[PDB]
Amino acid sequence: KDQGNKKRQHGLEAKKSHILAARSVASIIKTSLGPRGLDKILISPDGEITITNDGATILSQMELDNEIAKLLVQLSKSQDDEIGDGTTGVVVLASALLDQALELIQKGIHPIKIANGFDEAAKLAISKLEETCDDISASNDELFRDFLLRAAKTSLGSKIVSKDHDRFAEMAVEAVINVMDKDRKDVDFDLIKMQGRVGGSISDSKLINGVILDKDFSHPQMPKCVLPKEGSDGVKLAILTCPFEPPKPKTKHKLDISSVEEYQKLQTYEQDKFKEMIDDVKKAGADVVICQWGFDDEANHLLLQNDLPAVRWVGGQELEHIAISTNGRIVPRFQDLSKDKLGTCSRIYEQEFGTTKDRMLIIEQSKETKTVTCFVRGSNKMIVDEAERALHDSLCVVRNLVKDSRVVYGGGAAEVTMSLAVSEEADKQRGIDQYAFRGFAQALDTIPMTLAENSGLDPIGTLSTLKSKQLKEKISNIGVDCLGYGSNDMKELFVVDPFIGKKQQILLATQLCRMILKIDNVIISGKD
Amino acid sequence: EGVQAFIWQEFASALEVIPTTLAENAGLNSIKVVTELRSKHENGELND
Amino acid sequence: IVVLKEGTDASQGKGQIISNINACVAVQEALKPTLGPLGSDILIVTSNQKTTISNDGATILKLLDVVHPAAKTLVDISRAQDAEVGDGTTSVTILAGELMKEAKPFLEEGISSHLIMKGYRKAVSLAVEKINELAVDITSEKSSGRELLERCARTAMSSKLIHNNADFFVKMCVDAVLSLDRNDLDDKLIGIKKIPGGAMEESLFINGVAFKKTFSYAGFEQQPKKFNNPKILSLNVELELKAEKDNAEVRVEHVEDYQAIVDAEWQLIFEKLRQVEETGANIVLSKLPIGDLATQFFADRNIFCAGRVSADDMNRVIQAVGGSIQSTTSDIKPEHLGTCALFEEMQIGSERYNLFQGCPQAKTCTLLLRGGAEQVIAEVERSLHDAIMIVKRALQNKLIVAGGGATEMEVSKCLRDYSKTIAGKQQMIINAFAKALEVIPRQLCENAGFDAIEILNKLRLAHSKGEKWYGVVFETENIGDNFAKFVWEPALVKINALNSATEATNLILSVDETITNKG
Repeated sequence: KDQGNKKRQHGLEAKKSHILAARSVASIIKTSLGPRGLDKILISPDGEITITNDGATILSQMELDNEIAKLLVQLSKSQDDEIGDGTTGVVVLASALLDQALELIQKGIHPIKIANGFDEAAKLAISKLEETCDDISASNDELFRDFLLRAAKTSLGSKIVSKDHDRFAEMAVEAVINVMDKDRKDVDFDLIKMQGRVGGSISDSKLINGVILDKDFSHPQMPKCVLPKEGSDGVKLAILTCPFEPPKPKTKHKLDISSVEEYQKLQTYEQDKFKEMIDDVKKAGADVVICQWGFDDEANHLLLQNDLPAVRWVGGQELEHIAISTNGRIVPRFQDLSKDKLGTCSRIYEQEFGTTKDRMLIIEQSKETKTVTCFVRGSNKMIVDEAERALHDSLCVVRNLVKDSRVVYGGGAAEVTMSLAVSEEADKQRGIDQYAFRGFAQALDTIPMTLAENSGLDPIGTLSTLKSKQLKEKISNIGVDCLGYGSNDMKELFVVDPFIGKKQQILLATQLCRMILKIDNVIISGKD
Repeated sequence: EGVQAFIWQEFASALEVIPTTLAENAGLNSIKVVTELRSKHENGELND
Repeated sequence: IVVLKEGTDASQGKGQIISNINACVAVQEALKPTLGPLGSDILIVTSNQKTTISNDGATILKLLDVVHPAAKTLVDISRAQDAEVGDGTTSVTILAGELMKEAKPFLEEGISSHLIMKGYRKAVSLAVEKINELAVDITSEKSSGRELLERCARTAMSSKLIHNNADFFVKMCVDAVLSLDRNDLDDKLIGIKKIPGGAMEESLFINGVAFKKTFSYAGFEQQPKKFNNPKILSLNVELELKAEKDNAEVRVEHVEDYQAIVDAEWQLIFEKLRQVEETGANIVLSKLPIGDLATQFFADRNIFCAGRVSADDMNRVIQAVGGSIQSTTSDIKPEHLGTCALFEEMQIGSERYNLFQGCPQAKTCTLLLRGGAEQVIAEVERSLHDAIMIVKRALQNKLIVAGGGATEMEVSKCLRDYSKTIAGKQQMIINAFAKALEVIPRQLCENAGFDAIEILNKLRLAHSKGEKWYGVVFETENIGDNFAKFVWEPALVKINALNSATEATNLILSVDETITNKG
């Protein structure tokens, strides 16, 4: 169906069109590689206008009608949900591998042989990189923390967060540590939530081991802080899912007022009912009352008289988060409150940020919790978004470092070492596979060349100097001085990136190159 | 080091044109002949 | 007003059949990259901007939606082959396209479609006869009912811990699926369990179910441990005096109330256990532990019991005994009781194991592996799983022919030999059909990256002499005996694919002049 305007390609034409599309995609993010990447002005098809140098955002907002390019875009999007920091590098490496595959095909090598050779070369490069890794945790825990903080600050310094990058890195490290098991070393990003508001500056960012709920404790005169009572059993929080309203007959579920006398009598009876409910709450030992619905004026007044803060309009998921953080239980009604179900938190208090009318509250916990919120402040929505992205990058870096103590040095030094090893293997290797290995090494060489080009250095001279230094003099970690440094040899500059991150980048690039290479025909249906 | 290394590598790669042309004109597998010659040269010298 | 042809006219003569051939060749070229396990994927985009990448022939045919009236016949034939057979979907299309290509010169020379159809039918009949001759089905000819599968099983065990002892494990792998119903084989009936200690060759094969001993309460060494024709009772919960699961909190404020509750519980459990004696069950299995009282009662009635049986173990028991599991002891009835030919307790590794053996109604097999370490047992289990899958696939269809193009080469050679003794255009048609039959190996080699010319020449040279089992080896680019390497495909699948391709080719070529409406 829809034969009219149906796209089709031939083998000799498709094998070149795919590579041309790959090059076109690679040109999108070539300038964004490295800390010295260029900011691009993008307007999404939905009308979202922003300025950023992040490859992930560039590819997400930039859509296209080329199916081959859509493969790269989808791969980048999928990677963004994992680490996200190697998107530009992965795309560049995949483009280089595709160009090398095109060159091999022009020489008469079947695509399947090229894919197999690239897979073997990637395996060898990963093995060499692992062999050249340095174990930081097994050497010194203090150096491990220092490297974590240093990498976090290096990642943060490329964004607006540079103002409070120290606090941001501390918050990221603490958040990663709090939501992970030391032995298991598995970290779920779902355990760390991102929140923020427009206004103020990033200096007000705070790390919370619980939920905020963005509530003002109902009446403005309620206590703004509940202490643990000098080492008592924490602070008891009542979790409720019903409004604080007086019981009414089931016949009508409404109360009728005829005149002033009935008004006053009904008000007195409602006040008595509210007093009974508040006494029931107090007997349970609860200090702060949380309800899924709102509170009546009499309820708020009497709670103020009893100094019992009231939290109103809390969603079911928010109540579940409160229970998880405080290890409590959800109590249906006020009369069902009991000391065995009230949650136990370190403290609950109101935190004010500038003149924001939200007047949000903070619930803190001392033990490990499955809900951690990173609150971010900023004078503009774009500033808050950039700060949240920087926090995400720092969290990913810390997660990768804790997952595997083995780390690698950035600036392309690992790429240069892998390229040298692959070239040596290709020289040793016999058969057609030698060309594939050499092409893989040349593709690996692209990353340092691109970094040198983006940093304002002569790429031809820079790549050759790095390779010569790492080959003839000694094996070390020498990369592209993208940032202001007094010398090369990042080993002394302490530019470190996770080993598993680089391994994942290489694997994703190889898989994407194989995926694009193993597709020979493209069919696009027409439009009505 | 420098541009000289790149140019020398390109010159070395280009030098293999003659054997490639000979293999193509002889009806032999172009890529396989070059690999066979390279493998054989690892043991012999100006013999194969 | 209404025009059936939408104002579009069509020509008459050989032009129509030539255009149909061109369309069919276009479809064949479109589906060519997907042939074989190494076939390339095709990116197809629907009108709703949905993109799908896959080399599955059925998916490609469904998403292509060919509009040409003639090629649609081949598309429908391939879809029917996939729906009814499920194997060779792409092969039928490739063969049909190759036959259409071969028919083009015959039509250009003035040969009528009837002659081509008759020649193709004769060649297909000869090919079916050759397939039947080549079809392999051995019961006791130089083999046995299990050896034919043990030979295939041994291949999966190469370079493994059981490679030297594969002769013993292949028998267990074959029995894991041969002793059960062959109409429905699945991996859930080949459960394997590990027992530390002992030699690997000492592994025990159980036709029923096996589980570890879990009883450590009073009454041990009193209940019978062996039965000749026991009846098996399966339970979930509510067997012990103090229920571990689905229990309730009981609070007592007076000693008299406590004594009354204890007496009531004792009477209830006594009645529930007397139900077991009345129904006549010999082995009682439950997911919960058994207390002193229940086990003592069972021992006093010569009844064996064992608790703490996991859900998977209970399902295995249900399948082995052919009975049913009861939720609670209050509803025990003889209708849910199973029957087994032998129950015995094993002393493997100085650890007690309870199992059922020799049950004629068993629908699952259990393997108890032995070894000096758990890692060795895990490797043995992996090798056993691989061999069991291989033998299961072989047993699903024991009528097989040499794969890797060997069958196609033999059919082509036989067709050429027959044509050499046949006069008339029948010779040309048979030769064309035989040549077209070689497309499948050619395209498989091309998709695999091998040198098509050299591999095909070597295959022709080898297959023309000696054995007819020579075929293309995909592990290494060369020609070898696929039958010896256990590379095969079903004979019925090949016959069905050939028939479908012939039917499609004849239907498309059956018409030389046609007036087709547009729509």
